[PDB]
Amino acid sequence: VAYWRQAGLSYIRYSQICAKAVRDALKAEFKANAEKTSGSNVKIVK
Amino acid sequence: ATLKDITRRLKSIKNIQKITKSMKMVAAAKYARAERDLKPARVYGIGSLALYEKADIKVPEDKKKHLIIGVSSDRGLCGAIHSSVAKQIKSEVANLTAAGKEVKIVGVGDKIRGILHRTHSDQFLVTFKEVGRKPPTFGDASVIALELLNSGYEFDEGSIIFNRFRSVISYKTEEKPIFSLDTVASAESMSIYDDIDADVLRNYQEYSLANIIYYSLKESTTSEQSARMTAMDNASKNASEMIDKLTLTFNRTRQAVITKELIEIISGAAAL
Amino acid sequence: SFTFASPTQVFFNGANVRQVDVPTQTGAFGILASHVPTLQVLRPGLVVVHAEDGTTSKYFVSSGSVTVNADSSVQLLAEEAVTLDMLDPGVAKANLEKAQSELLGAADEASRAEIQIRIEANEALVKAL
Amino acid sequence: GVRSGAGAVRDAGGAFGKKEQADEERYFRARAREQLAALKKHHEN
Repeated sequence: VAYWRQAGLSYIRYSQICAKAVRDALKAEFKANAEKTSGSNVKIVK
Repeated sequence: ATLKDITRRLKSIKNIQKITKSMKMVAAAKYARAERDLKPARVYGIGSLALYEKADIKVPEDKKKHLIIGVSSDRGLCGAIHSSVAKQIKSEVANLTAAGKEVKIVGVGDKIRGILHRTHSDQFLVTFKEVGRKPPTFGDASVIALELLNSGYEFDEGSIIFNRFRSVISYKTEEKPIFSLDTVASAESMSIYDDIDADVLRNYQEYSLANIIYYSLKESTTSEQSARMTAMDNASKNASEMIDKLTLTFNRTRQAVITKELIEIISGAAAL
Repeated sequence: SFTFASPTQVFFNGANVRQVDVPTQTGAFGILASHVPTLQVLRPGLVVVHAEDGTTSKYFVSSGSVTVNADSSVQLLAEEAVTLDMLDPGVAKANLEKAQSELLGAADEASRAEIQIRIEANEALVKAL
Repeated sequence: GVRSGAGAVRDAGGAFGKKEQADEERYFRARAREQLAALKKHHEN
């Protein structure tokens, strides 16, 4: 339990946020690898 | 048939052969990339599953709910990959429903949705698409796990089905259990493990779910690319065989046409 | 037996480093090749890997899992683990100050908690850098 | 030497030509439906 947990934020969202922060921390030289790791391909069917 | 029909069919089959060979080369390149990317993913998945490998984490008894994760792609022409995973998920659904357990299925591949929607339409929980068009990555798996938790289906017991890559020609449709429930995570082995708590173990289990989803996605994409290459190669071979047969037929028809027209001309000249 | 690898890159596989410190969600922990088996959730921070040899390694990691079993096999799984050099200290400070500025922007408790995750990650990044 | 050209699959009028025509029609019917929905939503404005 923390400020994020038990307040509407899933731990997966926590991981996404910290991973995005780390990727943004990377310089533009290594930004291509960060974009490669970032997966936005999967969409939703409902 | 006539000369024109043979020519049309032969040209169409030639074009089909060229397209199949080009797709075979494309699938070979994608298979090489997936094979390169699989090794870190393989290590990551083995590490994620190591905790449950070294602990006898087994479901105690019957559970009302059960989620089945059928990992597949949207593209076709993959041979029996989607067929095998669909057969496996159907068998598992029937077996678990025979015990009176509520069965829900999540399919990351539109092909799985199409195959199972004729019968298992209601059991679909959340369907995903655009899988296999680009190499899978941990972001997509994280999104899938996030919406799986957000779906509101608190499955006490879970499992995942995917086609594990064994070799360039061989693959195995493997089933891996998922103990996403916090209570089922706690067992006799967790007594030895320190700082287990409840929330920490819950977050760890969610992250392990994301990790196994990512590992299954990588294995499935490697298997799909290998099978795509093999199927395109077989299609190209069949097209080439048909091409040579039709070429022989076309030569026979061309010679027959020439002979017939010359015979008509000669008969007309002689009857004059 | 240290198993450290991101979803994309591999750092250590069965390495006998015998000393690893992880930024756990609850705090900090130290592996000593005999540490009590436990499962630890990673927190925005840096994993300073201390090999058996005198040399050490410093990698800033995202959230993840620290799985140390009864044996020495530790499977450290970090979502975004990179060395400190690839990062930018100036961009680090800029992101930290912008996130501090935008912390109050998110009226929702969950969204403000998310921005708090952001500021915490940036603060750990600043301390590492 | 006998050769081929571009767009010879539909010229033969075999199974593959009809398959391609049906696939194109089914895809573009959905695309036309989506475009009509978007145009109606725009025209409501």
